[PDB]
Amino acid sequence: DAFFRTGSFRNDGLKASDVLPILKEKVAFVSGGRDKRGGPILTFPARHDRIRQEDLRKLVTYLASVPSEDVCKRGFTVIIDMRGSKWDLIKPLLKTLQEAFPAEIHVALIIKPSSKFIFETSMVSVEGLTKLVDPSQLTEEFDGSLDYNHEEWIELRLSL
Repeated sequence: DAFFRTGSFRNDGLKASDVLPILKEKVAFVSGGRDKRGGPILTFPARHDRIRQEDLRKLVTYLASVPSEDVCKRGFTVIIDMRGSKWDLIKPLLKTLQEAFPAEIHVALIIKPSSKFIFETSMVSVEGLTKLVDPSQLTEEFDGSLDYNHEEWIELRLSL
């Protein structure tokens, strides 16, 4: 406590440059898409290289700060694509969000290939997503029409 910083990254003023390697890996992204309530969408697309827990905590802390304060106030819709994956590879993402995500999670929607978290979780089909999110607000992976270029987004964030 005299040399090393420990605990939450909430007040560390993380920038895209602080999380650049994991941003490039596209473990998670904030497309700009909004759910039907007006809340922001945080996406974890289909992943096998093990990631460092601290890198994931920094990533979700940074991504929580991406939407405007008013949009964030409605809480996030988290979309996790589990198609071609397993529960043992999804549960650690939910645990890290519960421990490190500095904003409210309204609901975590898991695309089916249970509910012991502080936020609501729902096992849904890629079509069941459209009940809570308009397809114009969903990216390509979920048969949506929202244009989102992750590499371009990173370059614009680095210019902030």
